[PDB]
Amino acid sequence: RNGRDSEAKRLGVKRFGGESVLAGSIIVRQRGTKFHAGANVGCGRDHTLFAKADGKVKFEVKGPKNRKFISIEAE
Amino acid sequence: PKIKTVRGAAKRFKKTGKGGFKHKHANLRHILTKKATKRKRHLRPKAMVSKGDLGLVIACLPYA
Amino acid sequence: GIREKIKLVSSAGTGHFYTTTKNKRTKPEKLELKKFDPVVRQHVIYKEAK
Amino acid sequence: GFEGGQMPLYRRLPKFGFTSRKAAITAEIRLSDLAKVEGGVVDLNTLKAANIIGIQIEFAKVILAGEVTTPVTVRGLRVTKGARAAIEAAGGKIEE
RNA sequence: CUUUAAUGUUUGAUGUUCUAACGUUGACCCGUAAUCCGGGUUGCGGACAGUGUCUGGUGGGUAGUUUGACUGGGGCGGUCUCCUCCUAAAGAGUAACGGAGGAGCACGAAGGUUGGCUAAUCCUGGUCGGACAUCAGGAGGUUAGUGCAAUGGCAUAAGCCAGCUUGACUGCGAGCGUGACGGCGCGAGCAGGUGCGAAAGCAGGUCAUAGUGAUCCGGUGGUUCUGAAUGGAAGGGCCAUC
RNA sequence: AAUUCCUUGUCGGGUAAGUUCCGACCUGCACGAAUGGCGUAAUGAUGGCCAGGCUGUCUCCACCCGAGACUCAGUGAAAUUGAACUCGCUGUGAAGAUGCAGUGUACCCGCGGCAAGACGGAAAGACCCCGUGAACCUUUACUAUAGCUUGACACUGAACAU
RNA sequence: GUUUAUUAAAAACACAGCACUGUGCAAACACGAAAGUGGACGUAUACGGUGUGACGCCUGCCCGGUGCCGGAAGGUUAAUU
RNA sequence: GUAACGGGGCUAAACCAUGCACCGAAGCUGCGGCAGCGACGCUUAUGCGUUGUUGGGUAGGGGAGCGUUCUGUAAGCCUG
RNA sequence: AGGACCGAACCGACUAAUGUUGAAAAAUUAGCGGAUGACUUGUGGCUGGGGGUGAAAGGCCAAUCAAACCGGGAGAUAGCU
RNA sequence: UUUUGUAUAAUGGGUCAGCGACUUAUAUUCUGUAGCAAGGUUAACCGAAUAGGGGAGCCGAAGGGAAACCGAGUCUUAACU
RNA sequence: CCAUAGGUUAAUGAGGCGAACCGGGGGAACUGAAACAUCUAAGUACCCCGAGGAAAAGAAAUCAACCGAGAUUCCCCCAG
Ligand SMILES: [Mg+2]
Ligand SMILES: [Mg+2]
Ligand SMILES: [Mg+2]
Ligand SMILES: [Mg+2]
Ligand SMILES: [Mg+2]
Ligand SMILES: [Mg+2]
Ligand SMILES: [Mg+2]
Ligand SMILES: [Mg+2]
Ligand SMILES: [Mg+2]
Ligand SMILES: [Mg+2]
Ligand SMILES: [Mg+2]
Ligand SMILES: [Mg+2]
Ligand SMILES: [Mg+2]
Ligand SMILES: [Mg+2]
Ligand SMILES: [Mg+2]
Ligand SMILES: [Mg+2]
Ligand SMILES: [Mg+2]
Ligand SMILES: [Mg+2]
Ligand SMILES: [Mg+2]
Ligand SMILES: [Mg+2]
Ligand SMILES: [Mg+2]
Ligand SMILES: [Mg+2]
Ligand SMILES: [Mg+2]
Ligand SMILES: [Mg+2]
Ligand SMILES: [Mg+2]
Ligand SMILES: [Mg+2]
Ligand SMILES: [Mg+2]
Ligand SMILES: [Mg+2]
Ligand SMILES: [Mg+2]
Ligand SMILES: [Mg+2]
Ligand SMILES: [Mg+2]
Ligand SMILES: [Mg+2]
Ligand SMILES: [Mg+2]
Ligand SMILES: [Mg+2]
Ligand SMILES: [Mg+2]
Ligand SMILES: [Mg+2]
Ligand SMILES: [Mg+2]
Ligand SMILES: [Mg+2]
Ligand SMILES: [Mg+2]
Ligand SMILES: [Mg+2]
Ligand SMILES: [Mg+2]
Ligand SMILES: [Mg+2]
Ligand SMILES: [Mg+2]
Ligand SMILES: [Mg+2]
Ligand SMILES: [Mg+2]
Ligand SMILES: [Mg+2]
Ligand SMILES: [Mg+2]
Ligand SMILES: [Mg+2]
Ligand SMILES: [Mg+2]
Ligand SMILES: [Mg+2]
Ligand SMILES: [Mg+2]
Ligand SMILES: [Mg+2]
Ligand SMILES: [Mg+2]
Ligand SMILES: [Mg+2]
Ligand SMILES: [Mg+2]
Ligand SMILES: [Mg+2]
Ligand SMILES: [Mg+2]
Repeated sequence: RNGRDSEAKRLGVKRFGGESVLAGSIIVRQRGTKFHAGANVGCGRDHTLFAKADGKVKFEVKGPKNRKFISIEAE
Repeated sequence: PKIKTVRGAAKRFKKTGKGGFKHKHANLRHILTKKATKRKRHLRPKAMVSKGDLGLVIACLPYA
Repeated sequence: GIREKIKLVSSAGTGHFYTTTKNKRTKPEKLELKKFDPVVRQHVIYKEAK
Repeated sequence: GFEGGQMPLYRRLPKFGFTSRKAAITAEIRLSDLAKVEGGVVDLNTLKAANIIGIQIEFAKVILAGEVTTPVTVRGLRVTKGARAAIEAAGGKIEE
């Protein structure tokens, strides 16, 4: 009664801090907004964060909830 | 004697200019209505055979 | 499952149709929606629900 | 093509297209070939005499491959734009 | 030309009768000093029977074969695809007949957009009122809610309400991701046309992650691409869908 | 019970002692009426049990007569066999050692005997599994099919009546 | 009486008897693409098949299933047209 | 069959600490030698006074060779 | 009279021992069964391989049988050793 | 030899000698090497026969497109940043 | 009754053997498809009839494509 499992989704961070990404580059695969989208980051339908601009991945904590945000700083 | 082309492969692939092979995509024959428009559109153009499979195709298509 | 496949048919005489699904036991009326027809290239009323 | 019993690629993928019987009786001609005929004229039939095109080719087309350095008359053939200009730039007389 | 009686008359069924086909493993004659054969005469049946071609049924009488894999041996049982958590050793991935639960959908609104709202639970008091309906305040602060498992998310709400609507658009797609491959997924932006909104803008389906099936063979509609002399057509291709 | 799992069922007989046997009981796991049921004289190289007689079957062997075995002469095989200067023990180790380790014992070579070991010889295990092996066999497995059967047409015609 | 020649002789096979069923003769049935041949130079007190298996007392209920026999208004139904 | 230090035997030849010496391998070094892969000055179809490093190996891949019979070279060369 | 009785030839083969590179690819020794019958035996003949024949054991069909032997397809195929 | 692993009490071999297993043909591709080179090369056949002739053909110098068709561009789309 | 079957004789010819090739009449399965039935193997093997030095085939009721070719057979291409 206990022999089933789902194929693993390969979620998580694909581009880490300071990593130079081109526009379109997926940054995080996630279930929900564990990370939220910041400057030049789009949040897709599956809530994956992707880059809208070429530049450098920047993780940051912001706001009154101390939520985790990702932005691209143009180098 | 002459190698016999695998006739079924001759009907699914065509040799490109730099020796590659173009093929029609799978999953667009039927059951089209549950599939997103976007998925169907990317399946409409011919893709190229990947590296792992060019050996199989070339083996099957010697006179290509 | 229960829900059945239908074709939404363009009133522009093009022959273009969309495809979708409908529950027939509930909402037994004809699904009429404005949709883009790519032969005349305008939004157009589509009509059918089987 | 046997992949261990997995549905192999040649059958996993769909068939496409048809074969046109016209393509087999249709040949491209390079500008380099227009000098290989005897007499300056380039008809479908004098191209066969020069072994440029097959004996069963009914339709012939001159394309912009190579160069023509000669006044050449092309008759009953088709000519690309780029090819039409290279012929005309050398004393060319294309005749439909 | 509407209608409607008849027969030479065409073929339909049934019934009766016939004989000339056909049969005869009845008698008799000859070939022939032959229980075969044939012919002959005769009787008996007789358009039957019987055989051929076609056809439905029956048909282990006979034939060719199939009758799965995983598996702390095999078999019985259970399992086989997909989703969630744990195992999983703080990137991903990671096995067992390891531990635990779900899916094989639903929705023309439960989708898009504009505008608006914010729970559970307990406390106090109050008509029928119970320990719990509805009302008011208070404390509470999401301990709720999410069309359905679990996880991660969710107040700028993704949760509740209403108005207008069809972006559940078509063609494309920088670039990424994930896969041995097949493939799957994310995607700004462009063109065209639309909806919402005063506007910025948002909208290429639904909070997301399951809700599925390659190719072949066909079917349907579209498309004068092809069309075996030629014009067509058939069929094929291409597009959409089954 | 040629059928009974439980089961050496219960009781009784027979024996000093009887899982068998006989008889009866019924609680027939799971008899039963021509795939016969119940009996049944006779018959049986049939199965089971009892007794008399008999005996080396046995207690428990002993002796004897002969054919071999042993010795001489003559003839003269065989299976097997990687090579062998081929010991015990304890341990180790593809996990049960003549061959490794340690130790102990042992002068070299025969002959007659015995069979504990050489996982001895013999047969590419016959059980068990596997192979998308095989063969026969079964059937309301699949697909066919001889045969049987149905009808249409042909061989096959004439009339009469409705 | 028979049997596994060469590990089984038996409770197995057979058996007389019994029954069921088929068979009207160019018999059923069987060997045979066929002709023919057996059955049988027999003819239902016969022949073939099946089962039981001397003899004795007997052989009970069940025809829903499967077959077999029969019946036939209706429905379904092939080639053909 | 001692058979629970491998044995002999050991009261250290045991154990703990504190040290200095030795033994100990196909490891390292030393001498001589072969080969592979590089990189180097003269100079060159390069090979070296040179230099550096490598060189266990199944499946398996790569490279270079030995020998055998026959054909040509060969009516030649060796050989009673 | 008798598929009657005892018992030799004859036909068979229940037990035991021997032998198991045997004297023998199934026998020998002692015993055992049938022994006027459904007996046994000689000569010749017929039946042929999915076929025969079978008082039925899948028994036998030239020391070979759940499909004989010989030749051929044929170097079947062998994801195995 | 086979294996995770064999002195293994796992397999094979009594010994010697002799024989005994990646071939051949045709296609195709890659490498090396040679020839010619935007051209290369001929097949059958003829025969002045390993010559020479034979260029029928094959490959290559252009691709894109399902195809018509277009062509250094083409396809896609009404049209492409 | 005619006749016909049937009878006797004469003359002519055949009969059987043989390697392959040839034409015709019948016709497998293993195998391959990684199972198997369509399909494959293959009109192969095999059986049978008949012929000849070769046999068969053969002088368009053929192709072609609006230009034309001009019986059959065999070879190389077309083309896997
Ligand atoms: Mg389609
Ligand atoms: Mg030519
Ligand atoms: Mg069968
Ligand atoms: Mg078969
Ligand atoms: Mg299995
Ligand atoms: Mg992880
Ligand atoms: Mg980790
Ligand atoms: Mg737009
Ligand atoms: Mg959801
Ligand atoms: Mg069409
Ligand atoms: Mg036509
Ligand atoms: Mg036409
Ligand atoms: Mg006693
Ligand atoms: Mg006793
Ligand atoms: Mg019974
Ligand atoms: Mg008795
Ligand atoms: Mg002697
Ligand atoms: Mg010997
Ligand atoms: Mg020792
Ligand atoms: Mg001795
Ligand atoms: Mg042994
Ligand atoms: Mg074995
Ligand atoms: Mg056999
Ligand atoms: Mg008897
Ligand atoms: Mg026996
Ligand atoms: Mg016996
Ligand atoms: Mg009986
Ligand atoms: Mg009885
Ligand atoms: Mg009936
Ligand atoms: Mg002791
Ligand atoms: Mg010390
Ligand atoms: Mg040393
Ligand atoms: Mg060293
Ligand atoms: Mg040195
Ligand atoms: Mg080495
Ligand atoms: Mg080393
Ligand atoms: Mg007697
Ligand atoms: Mg007697
Ligand atoms: Mg005698
Ligand atoms: Mg004797
Ligand atoms: Mg005797
Ligand atoms: Mg007697
Ligand atoms: Mg049996
Ligand atoms: Mg025999
Ligand atoms: Mg032969
Ligand atoms: Mg073989
Ligand atoms: Mg063969
Ligand atoms: Mg092993
Ligand atoms: Mg092992
Ligand atoms: Mg070892
Ligand atoms: Mg040994
Ligand atoms: Mg062994
Ligand atoms: Mg050994
Ligand atoms: Mg051996
Ligand atoms: Mg077959
Ligand atoms: Mg097969
Ligand atoms: Mg076939």
